[PDB]
This record gives sequence, C-alpha cells and structure tokens, in this order.
Amino acid sequence: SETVTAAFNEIAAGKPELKDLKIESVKEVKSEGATVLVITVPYKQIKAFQSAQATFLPDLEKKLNAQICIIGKHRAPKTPEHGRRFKAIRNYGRTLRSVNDAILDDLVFPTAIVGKRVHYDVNGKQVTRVILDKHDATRVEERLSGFAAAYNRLTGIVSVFEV
RNA sequence: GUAAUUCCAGCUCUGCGAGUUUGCUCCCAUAUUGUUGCAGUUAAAACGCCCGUAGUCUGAAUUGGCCAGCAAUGGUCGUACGU
Repeated sequence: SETVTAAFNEIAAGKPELKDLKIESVKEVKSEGATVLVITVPYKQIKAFQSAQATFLPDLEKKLNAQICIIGKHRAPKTPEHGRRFKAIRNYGRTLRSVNDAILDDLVFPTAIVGKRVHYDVNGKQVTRVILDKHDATRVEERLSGFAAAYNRLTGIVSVFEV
C-alpha cells in the first residue's frame, strides 16, 4: 500500500520510542460499517510498538477513517511442502496452533480474554466464540464486527466477539 | 418284601433299519478353562498390612478453516520465500 507507511513516518517525527519502528505489510477488509486495517510487524518489534502504543493509534485511526488492529508476524509445517524450511521435530511456538492463539492476544490487545470456545453444529461445521473481558470495554463494544472480519482473513475462521 | 406300569415269559406297540447295541480314549453339551467369554459379601474363591524390582499400563498438546459433495478430489483464505 504505502498509505500507512507514509502515514506512520510523518507522525513518527519527534518521538524517541517510534523512531526505529517499521511496518512490513497490511491487509484491508470489508467490515460492513467502515473498513479495518491489520498491520504486520517484525516479531521482535511487537513489544516496542506495544509498550506505549495508545498515544499514536487514535491519531492514525482518525486520519485513515478506519480501525487499526496491530499484529505480529507469527509464522509456523510438520510435513515438508517445499518452498518452505521445516524443522524436523518442530517447536510449540513454531506450530500453527500457537500462532493462531497468539494472534488473538495481539488483535484485541488492551482488554485481554476471559473465555474462548467452539460450537460444533449438526451439519459438522464449527463456529469459534471469543469472549472479551467485561471491564475493559467500554471501548471494545464499538469495534466487534471489525475483529470478526479481520480474524477471518488471517486464520480462515468464522468467529464472533461478545462481552 | 406275594396286587412289580422297570425282573422272568407270552401278546400288542415303538424306534432305527442291512444295519444295531455294548466297552475304553476323545471332542461337543460346557461362558464347567473364559482372547471373544465365567466366577470370588454369605454358595469354592481378595494375600493381615505397607514399601517395592522384573512385568503389564501410562492425562492434554503439534497444518488447518471455508465453498462446490455423492465420494475420489478440485478451488479459495493463510506466503510461512531452505535444498
């Protein structure tokens, strides 16, 4: 894109903390109400972004007319597929399950999660059902659809988000 | 054990039939040897108790979701970019 990359470098002027931060990539989504932007960060840089963060995110969200959900590059295969490098034994962090669950605790950062579950249907198909802490939002109440779109892009999963 | 529906005989009747009883061994009947598949409060059957090695046994977790299904499969979401 370089909508967010141009937007970040101008607001990064004058700040010691945001001085060395970088963005790899971004994926826009269809959110019914507005759109949402999902901004990937090089892993070691997550807690550098995420230490303060809430200074600049209102300024970035207001300018682009969209919500911003910051995410780590969490990547993870047991069987070689080619075009990828795979550890034989592998590691828990490396595996997909850790990746998909680490992704949530980025996406909805500031509230954190009380409950999580699945609902398996009579047909067979499955619906994840995350529950946000009932204390942080307040704010979380406003952006629920945005996450359901955004999380369905990254992991492929039909979720909902509730109190 | 002097009235024998079981003895000893006759008569009638029954079975199987060029076959038919009688011994011993052996399988089934028998979940009465139990992998399938027994039983152990009182019928036979839970060590007097604890440690404990050989032995048998050993919680969850690791590449999927979504659509066309009648399956084989084939697309999309994820790009994780080694030889």
